[PDB]
Amino acid sequence: GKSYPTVSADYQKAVEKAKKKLRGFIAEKRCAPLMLRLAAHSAGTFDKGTKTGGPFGTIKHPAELAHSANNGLDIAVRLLEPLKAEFPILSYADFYQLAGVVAVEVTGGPEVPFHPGREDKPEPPPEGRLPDATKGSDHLRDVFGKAMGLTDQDIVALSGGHTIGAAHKERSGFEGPWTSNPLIFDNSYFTELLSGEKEGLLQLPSDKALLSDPVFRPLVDKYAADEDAFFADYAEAHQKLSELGFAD
Amino acid sequence: GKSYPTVSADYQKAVEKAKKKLRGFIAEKRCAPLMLRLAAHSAGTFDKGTKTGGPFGTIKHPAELAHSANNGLDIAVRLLEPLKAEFPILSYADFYQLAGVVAVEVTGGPEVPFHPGREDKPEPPPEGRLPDATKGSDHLRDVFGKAMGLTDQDIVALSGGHTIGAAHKERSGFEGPWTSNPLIFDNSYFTELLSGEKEGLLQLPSDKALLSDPVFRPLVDKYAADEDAFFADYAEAHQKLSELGFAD
Ligand code: HEM
Ligand code: HEM
Ligand code: NA
Ligand code: NA
Ligand code: NA
Ligand code: NA
Repeated sequence: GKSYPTVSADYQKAVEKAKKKLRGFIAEKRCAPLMLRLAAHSAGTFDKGTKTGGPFGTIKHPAELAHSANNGLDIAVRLLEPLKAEFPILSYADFYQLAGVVAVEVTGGPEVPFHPGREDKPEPPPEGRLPDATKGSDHLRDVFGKAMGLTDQDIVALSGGHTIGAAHKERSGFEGPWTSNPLIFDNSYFTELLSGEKEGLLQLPSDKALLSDPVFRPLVDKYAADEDAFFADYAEAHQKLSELGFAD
Repeated sequence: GKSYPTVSADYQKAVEKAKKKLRGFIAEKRCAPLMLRLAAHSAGTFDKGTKTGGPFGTIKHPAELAHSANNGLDIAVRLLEPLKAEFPILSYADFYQLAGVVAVEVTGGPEVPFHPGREDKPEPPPEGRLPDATKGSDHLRDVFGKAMGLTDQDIVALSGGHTIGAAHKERSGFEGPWTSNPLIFDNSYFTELLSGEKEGLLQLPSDKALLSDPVFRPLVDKYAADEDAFFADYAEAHQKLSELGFAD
């Protein structure tokens, strides 16, 4: 359903150069998971019914960063400012989504297709649209389905983003990594979900909800058994997420 | 002059998966410069006149690792063994060259084209073919030109590989990084060469030789002024290096 806008040759040149610089920066700084979280929280405010929110640069606003669910994302925005300044032609919206795509790539994940042209919008969406870690499948469908317009498959695949990174007791309150290799993008999130609670690894109530839902569970099983299938569905879902409200 | 061999679909699938896994591993382990050094020392033993040496997996042999110029590369080989074992179909030769290509990519450098099909050869080349850091332009031409068959342009561009990493007093004896950002691949090696010896940054006699040679100096100037030109020439040179003796 996408009709991507035209951007100038200079814009495309900046996208390509920024992608390279983001690889080096994100790898060196060890901030891939934080950048993926930034991209997801930027995009995840989209409401399809009103066509409000989504990946339009508003997460840079102190007002949006102050949202409870966005604790710690001010670090991500600050980390990217010097590099963003080297690419003044790029929108913040494109830059943050490119950082999310790069975060997945540098940690060994699939290559998520990227299309430039998001415009920075003036007003942050209302607070409270982002997923709630303490709730289950009904709420996941409310957020990803009813608001964002993504599928049940997308929900499970995107939950696999937790294969990189960790929670922090000072941010959400939850604490620790989902996987034994929090800078490696693979299907281990699903493997860990299936094996039960191993010592030192995190499972949110929202992660656990995937195991007991009739639609989500077969997907968990599939991804645990078949990393290639996970990578394919993940790339599809991440692309859709990164493009909510954009190019239709 | 290259006619690349055919490899099976399964081989190509392993190349693509290994490339991803190498990105994640190399980024996490912070070993990009060591892996680039490994790939360069593997390839740099090629002698065009005899068609001996080159990137054919022999650097994995304890006998080749024992070469003075290869101090510390046993670490690189060890680091890669677990991942290599996940891709039994791949030659070590291809795996090490792919690691070098990935090292450049993850640090923000150009995308160096990669072609599979190098076969692992039984016998390491004689010791003493690798570049000597204490010598100058004549010796650089002996090694890169007379032996490897690379151009003067290739010599200067490849010297820019020192934009990542550092020397170690326990390995070569030289000590410290060439650049202020040793995990970032950019044209800073050349910028530093031109500005003089800044505190805490390394310049080998072989680096300094580039500044006073009539052919090498204009290239240093070009790369210092134009990072895009450096990236283009670097990608060309690295590809050629990685393919010495291979596919003609
Ligand atoms: C499915 C609903 C989701 C819930 C309930 C959820 C919740 C959370 C929570 C509570 C944290 C911990 C924040 C902290 O304390 O630092 C977190 C972190 C993270 N989230 Fe999710 N999230 C969801 C979806 C996503 C999606 C769609 C992505 C991207 C594909 C994503 C990527 C990440 C990453 C990479 C981290 C680690 C951040 C770091 O290491 O600093 N999450 N998420
Ligand atoms: C031009 C002739 C060259 C000379 C004289 C030379 C010499 C050296 C020396 C003495 C070291 C330090 C080893 C140590 O003590 O750890 C080193 C490291 C390194 N070399 Fe070169 N080299 C040359 C060419 C190359 C090429 C062609 C490449 C790849 C394009 C390369 C990539 C590297 C890298 C990335 C390191 C850092 C390794 C680390 O951080 O552990 N070098 N080189
Ligand atoms: Na955004
Ligand atoms: Na992981
Ligand atoms: Na090799
Ligand atoms: Na550097």
